[PDB]
Amino acid sequence: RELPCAWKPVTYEEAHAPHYIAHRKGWLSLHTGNLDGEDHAAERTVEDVFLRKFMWGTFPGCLADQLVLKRRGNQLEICAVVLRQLSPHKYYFLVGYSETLLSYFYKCPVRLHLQTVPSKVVYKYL
Amino acid sequence: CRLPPLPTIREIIKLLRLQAAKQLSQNFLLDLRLTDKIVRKAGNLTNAYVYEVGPGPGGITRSILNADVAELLVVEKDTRFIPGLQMLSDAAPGKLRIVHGDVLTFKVEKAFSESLKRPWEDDPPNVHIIGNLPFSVSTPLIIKWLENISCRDGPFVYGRTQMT
Amino acid sequence: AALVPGVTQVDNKSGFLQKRPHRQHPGILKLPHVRLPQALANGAQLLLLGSAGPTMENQVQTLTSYLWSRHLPVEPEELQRRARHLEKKAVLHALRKTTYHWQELSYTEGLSLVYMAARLDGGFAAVSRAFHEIRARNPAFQPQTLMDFGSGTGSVTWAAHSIWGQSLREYMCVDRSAAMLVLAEKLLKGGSESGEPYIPGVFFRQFLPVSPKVQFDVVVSAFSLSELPSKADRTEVVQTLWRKTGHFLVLVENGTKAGHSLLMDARDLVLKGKEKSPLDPRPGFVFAPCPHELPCPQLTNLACSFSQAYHPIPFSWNKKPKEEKFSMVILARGSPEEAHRWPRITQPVLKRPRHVHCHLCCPDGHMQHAVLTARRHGRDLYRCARVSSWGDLLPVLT
RNA sequence: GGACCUGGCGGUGCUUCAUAUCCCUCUAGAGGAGCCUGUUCUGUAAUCGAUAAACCCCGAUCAACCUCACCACCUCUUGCUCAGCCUAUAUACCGCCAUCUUAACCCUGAUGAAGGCUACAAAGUACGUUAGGUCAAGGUGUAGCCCAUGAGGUGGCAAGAAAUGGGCUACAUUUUCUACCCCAGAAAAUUUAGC
Ligand SMILES: C[S@@+](CC[C@H](N)C(=O)[O-])C[C@H]1O[C@@H](n2cnc3c(N)ncnc32)[C@H](O)[C@@H]1O
Ligand code: SF4
Ligand SMILES: [Mg+2]
Ligand SMILES: [Mg+2]
Ligand SMILES: [Mg+2]
Ligand SMILES: [Mg+2]
Repeated sequence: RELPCAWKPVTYEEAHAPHYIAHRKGWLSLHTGNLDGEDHAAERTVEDVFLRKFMWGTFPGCLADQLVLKRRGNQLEICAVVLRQLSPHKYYFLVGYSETLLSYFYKCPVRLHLQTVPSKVVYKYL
Repeated sequence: CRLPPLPTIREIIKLLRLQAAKQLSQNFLLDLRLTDKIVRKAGNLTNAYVYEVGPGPGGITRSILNADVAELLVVEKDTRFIPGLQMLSDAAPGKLRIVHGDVLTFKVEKAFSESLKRPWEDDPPNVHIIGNLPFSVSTPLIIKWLENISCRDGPFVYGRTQMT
Repeated sequence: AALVPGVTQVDNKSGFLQKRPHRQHPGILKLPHVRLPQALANGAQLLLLGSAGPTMENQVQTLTSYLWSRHLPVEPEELQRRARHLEKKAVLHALRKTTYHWQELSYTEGLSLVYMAARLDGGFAAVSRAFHEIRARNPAFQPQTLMDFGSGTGSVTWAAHSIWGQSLREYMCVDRSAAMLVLAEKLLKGGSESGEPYIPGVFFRQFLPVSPKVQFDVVVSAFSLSELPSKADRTEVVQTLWRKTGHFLVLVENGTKAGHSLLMDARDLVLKGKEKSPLDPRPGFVFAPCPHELPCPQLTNLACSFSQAYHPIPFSWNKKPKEEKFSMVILARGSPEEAHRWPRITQPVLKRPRHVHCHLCCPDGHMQHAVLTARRHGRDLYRCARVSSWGDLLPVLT
């Protein structure tokens, strides 16, 4: 009205700041590359970048949170948390498509472990 | 005429090197409207020889100068105001003659020209006196000038000079 | 478009091209790095001997950034429109956000010391450049009376002294802050409460005289109108200053969108005469930097500013030379001297191999981005543009 | 006109102390010489301007006949290839940095303006913003010139003086060299921290 008269939900990962990565949060990606003595950290990092952009472009508006990228031997598990807004048939079609495409792109047995949630799991409001 | 600004009370206090507002021992009329009124009541001063006494800060001086006076003779006793009156004189070239002296002793019969000296029976001789002095000095002055009128000497050698 | 390739040629009056090199062409208004008078710097450092530690550096940096990024106070109507839009799309909170909280700065003693230490040299540099404009283009001007609204530390007074001290006899300095007035007096007295003034004739007032009868040769307002709380206050102040202006009215603000908008409002106010029968009937024109009285071509999205480089007062934090970015407008009484007015370079000139980029505010009221080259524009005009710089004038005709 | 209430002086001083930040006091080092940079003045037709682009490879370096930039003259051009140019713009966006802005209930006064504490207790309890920088470890566009902002050639250009701001070297007798790693022999003014 007059000058004297005048005078956002966050999930757990969004709420907590980067200085909590080993105190309260964890690591979204888990691989042996960064351990002392291991190699190919850069290649694993670039792989993670492509996986994240690909998955966010292949499941638009479905992903509730960040992906979890696990790696055991040459396996590659994408644990994603998606919403129940898209039809399950489309979910199965996309799961098959993305698994096959990523296995042929990384020449390794990729796998996907979707977890549907009714809606965004809000932790606090910032 | 671009006359300099009228001193404020703070500037006056600094000028007297007094550093306070209680020990003035003097009152100033720093309102140019009242001084304009006084000079208006002094009569028509256009091309008149005015002998002004007790200028001080100079409200009367500026008011008289605004009127088309021919020459204005000023007599100041406090030398501390002479700088302000000198800047005022520089603003008005040739219309202000400052004299440091005491009005009870200053001799006016020699100040102005002799061509001004009009008979007693004719009209007042185009020479006017205006004054806002301390009240401790204006009454000796008026008594002295009344004696001068009775003797027709002093400021009244010019004729029947009017006083305000 | 004041540069048509192959048609426009350099303006040769007083036998220019023959009798003097290109680096000294008359539109060269560049001022070498400004260094404050030694008395002023000594006084500032003496006054700050009391407390100039690590806290003072932080305070100066904070105040400088706060003043630089301060916006104009938002007028009622803009708030009303924003409120309607938000309502169409709680509203009060959304207005607390996305609206600038403009607050009055109460200059007490401590904040006056901080402001002096943060802005004395910058203001001096900006005002000196603005005054050099008049001095360089009209060297026969000898002002005798100067008034400066919002005289904070006396930087305007010191710059006017440094330029026109052999003629100026009266420096009226208006400032509502008693602390600022006291600090200006101390600075003028060599940083000591008792002393003899360095500049004679300085009058200090706490209120702005409002009367058309008294009229000054130069009226100045530097970084002052941005302190006023409303557009109505700015309007009345500018009207008073113009009424009391005798020859030149010099308005200087920060080189931001806010400062440029303020100065363009003032320019329009002065150029569009509203008073029915003013005591002074002379018309007003824009002496600098605009070569025209038409609306600013650049007020739509951008701003317009000029830079003056200077040496800061020595401190624990001032080591390297600085740049002062400021917006200016000088309004002169009467009419333009001639019809051969020249474009103004309002942006840094970029020198590149065999061509020069210059952005010009032309006399027709439009901006021109000109890439001057010898083959297209003529060797003499190319040399003139090559030696020219930001804030200069380009001598071109037809 | 009478009575009463809240005010407003972000006011002014004076008294005592808590009086921590901030001050001083105090402690230990930092001016000369030789080079390199910042600003001014003077001077040239002109730049003592730069090397993902020279040379020197002990280190580093000046101007090099590298090359680009500048000044004075010239030449091409339908050409390199539907050619060619860090030319501009983040004052085009995006990235990155930085600037600033962001209650209720219950009592008392006659249910007036209004007020509510006593402990051996007397109504009190509950994101936007910016003519911002960055085109060097990053991108998507937009415009310029295209007989010249493209490509060449012939000469020049290689500055001078201070006062001050800053940087690098060596600077010793409580030193230096050898043997040892500590009982040997030979040589000769501001400023930076304080804790
Ligand atoms: C902060 S200074 C700006 C710099 C100053 N003009 C200079 O040249 O150094 C502006 C001053 O204007 C004063 N001011 C603001 N509004 C005023 C007003 N309405 N009348 C008189 N002075 C005013 C304030 O006291 C403020 O200190
Ligand atoms: S852009 Fe031109 S017209 Fe606008 S303020 Fe600047 S000089 Fe004046
Ligand atoms: Mg090239
Ligand atoms: Mg370039
Ligand atoms: Mg920018
Ligand atoms: Mg050279």
